Amino acid sequence: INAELVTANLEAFLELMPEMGERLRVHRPQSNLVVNEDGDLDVEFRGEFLYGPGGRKRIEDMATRTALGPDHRISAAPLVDLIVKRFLYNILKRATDSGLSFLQHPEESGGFHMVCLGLGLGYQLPILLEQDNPAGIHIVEPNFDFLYHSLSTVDWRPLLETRRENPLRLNIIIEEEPGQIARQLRSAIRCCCPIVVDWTRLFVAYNSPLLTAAMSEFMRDAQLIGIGLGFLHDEMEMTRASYKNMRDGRYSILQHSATQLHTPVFIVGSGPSIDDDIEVIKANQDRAVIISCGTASRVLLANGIQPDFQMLLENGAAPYRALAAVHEEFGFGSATLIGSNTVDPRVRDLFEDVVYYFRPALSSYALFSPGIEYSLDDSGPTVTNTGTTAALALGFRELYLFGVDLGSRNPAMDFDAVFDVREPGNFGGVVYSETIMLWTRDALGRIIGRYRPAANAFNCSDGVMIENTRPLSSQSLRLKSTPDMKAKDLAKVRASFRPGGEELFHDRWDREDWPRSIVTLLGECAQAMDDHVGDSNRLMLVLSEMLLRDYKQPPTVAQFFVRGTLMMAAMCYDYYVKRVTPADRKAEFWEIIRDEFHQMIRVMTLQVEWYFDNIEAFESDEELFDKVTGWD
Ligand SMILES: [Cl-]
Ligand SMILES: [Cl-]
Repeated sequence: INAELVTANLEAFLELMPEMGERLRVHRPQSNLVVNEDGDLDVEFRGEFLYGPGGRKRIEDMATRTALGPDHRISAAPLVDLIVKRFLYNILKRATDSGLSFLQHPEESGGFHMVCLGLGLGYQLPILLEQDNPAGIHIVEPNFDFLYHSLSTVDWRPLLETRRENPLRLNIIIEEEPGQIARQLRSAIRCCCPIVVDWTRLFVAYNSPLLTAAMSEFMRDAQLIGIGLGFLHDEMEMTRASYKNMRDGRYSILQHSATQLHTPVFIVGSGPSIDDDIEVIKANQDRAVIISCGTASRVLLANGIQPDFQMLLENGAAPYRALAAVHEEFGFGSATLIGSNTVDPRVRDLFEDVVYYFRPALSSYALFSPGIEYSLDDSGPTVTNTGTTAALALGFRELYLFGVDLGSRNPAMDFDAVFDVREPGNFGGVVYSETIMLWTRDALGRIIGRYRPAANAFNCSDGVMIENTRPLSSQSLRLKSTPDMKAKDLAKVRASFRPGGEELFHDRWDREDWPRSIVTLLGECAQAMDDHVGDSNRLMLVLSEMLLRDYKQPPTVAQFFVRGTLMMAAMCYDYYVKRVTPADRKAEFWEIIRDEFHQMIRVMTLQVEWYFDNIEAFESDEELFDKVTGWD
């Protein structure tokens, strides 16, 4: 049926979405494409019809009727760093001063992304496309037969043609599991253009509990997809920390070990259940490696327990000041510090010896990492993750967790926030835990899982149950190790630390003119705004291509420096331009956006040049932060 259209569509898939095309070419559907009484094409299977009589008209009327209502749209309000704050404040102030105001919801159809939960035979598509003209089109269709039969009914070539320059603009997701649908949708938005989800059209093609739930999930998920890009000033701090950490002096670099060490390791967090296990840790410290995670050092040292390693994840003066207070009160003895390359440079002074690992997904990683083998996965979100992943990377396999509680044992309102969720406890029952602690818990289980079955992890903490660990009362702990074995295994660890000289610093730093790259990138974004002011989707496509595109090659230092700030600015103006009234004065607001976007890029340009000129001279993170903050 419609053989010319079928052939023409099959050709387009084979050309522009080949794997899907190949699958369509050999597919033998179980369902039947039939002409119903209304003369519309329909899908029959065991006497059941997808559309049934008047089904086409119903679905088409829904697409027509839902062009403007907020119920069938993502509505993400815009609240961010100081630069975007200034930008946003200015565009709004200039607009309101000029007599413009902002509707709660847009009065226009539009939005960058369109999400179809279900395709069916695609009767809705022509209408939705004409209304919104989306740049990103994401179709979820659990039943491959429907896509196959849609070759008879949809004009697929103009859709597939959008993949020519950028294949991420059209995604067809053939999945039946809610979990997979959710992951793929998130990934489709995230990879195409995560930041402008505002006013995304949502449409369910046919009735399905699966499709309905996926839409609800996506609506909750949509706001979070474009989060997490680092802001200019934080990237300045990360790179300054790393610069200072590697410039001078003795330090070493962490390296993954191919072989296993048999000395057990005790990973110690700051959970209060530690007081039950202090004596056991003390009685065994001679034959186990003690990894102290952040503030855990206080309780170990006050009880005469010497950490072998002290872990630090966080950047910033506050984590440093906490560590310094512990050093001042007890001293750190012979402990080696294992920290992220972005920890406060003054942390070095507190320790005889310092080893760095390279924390990924930051400007400091791209600029200073000598390679993937010197970084850690799942080193976050907290320092307990850092110690666990560091231990596994170094070769330790028998692990004991202490003070890794990540919650407290179970001991008509006005202020009604929920502070805690009930979770199964390591020693059974229930413990109350917060969201940050569950992420920490999940990262621990996940890293430990990647080293099983060689990894054997015991949790002696009276807190939450952690996957891939076995509960163990510290009274039942019996080790097979000796002090000699421990000394042997520390010698192996120590021998694996690659020393860091100035050679490494210069190799990394001198290979590119950093401020020049950044200023060049900024110039290209300014120019993009001038060339595409007024054309939301094209402008966003152009900025995304310049700033994101993480898959093809890793992000450059320049991209890490500016993408978070510029994309958040884009998110802000994109939200307000769709809502500006009077509608016939929209171009005036576009001019405001263009001009302020330039002023923002100018301020960023000057900050970058000033920052690189003085990167060495800043006495601390707080000096740097105070000065960019006070930028007049
Ligand atoms: Cl081995
Ligand atoms: Cl309980």
